[PDB]
Amino acid sequence: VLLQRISPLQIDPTIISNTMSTVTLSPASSILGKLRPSNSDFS
Amino acid sequence: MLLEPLLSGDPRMTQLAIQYQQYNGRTFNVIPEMPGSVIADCVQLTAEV
Amino acid sequence: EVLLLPIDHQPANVTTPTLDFTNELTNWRARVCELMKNLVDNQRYQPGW
Repeated sequence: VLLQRISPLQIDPTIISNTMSTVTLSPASSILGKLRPSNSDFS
Repeated sequence: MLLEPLLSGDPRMTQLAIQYQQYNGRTFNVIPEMPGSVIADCVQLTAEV
Repeated sequence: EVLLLPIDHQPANVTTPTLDFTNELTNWRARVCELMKNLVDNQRYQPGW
């Protein structure tokens, strides 16, 4: 938590969705469903 | 969509080109030249003034 | 006086290129993506697709 409250880096997982812009199964959507960028928990 | 497909990565060292490749490694590239601009010309002129 | 790290470190400046391939982490990501392209290039290792 001390390393969180100092660091300039913020972890912002919508960069993945912005590079994808996606929408059977497609491999572009399968990695989104596998990475789950809605989850904000990077402990 | 005015250069929205250019800002998904690094906007510093941008370049535009295309290529395709056959089976045997043979690649055919097309690098179009950048033609002149008048907006950038007038911005650099105003910057000079 | 020293602190062991599992990652090589460099002096801290801000305008590093985003596509720098001299640091071991971005080089690692690039090589893993290249090997998965080689693994997926021909259709073998994935039939039934």
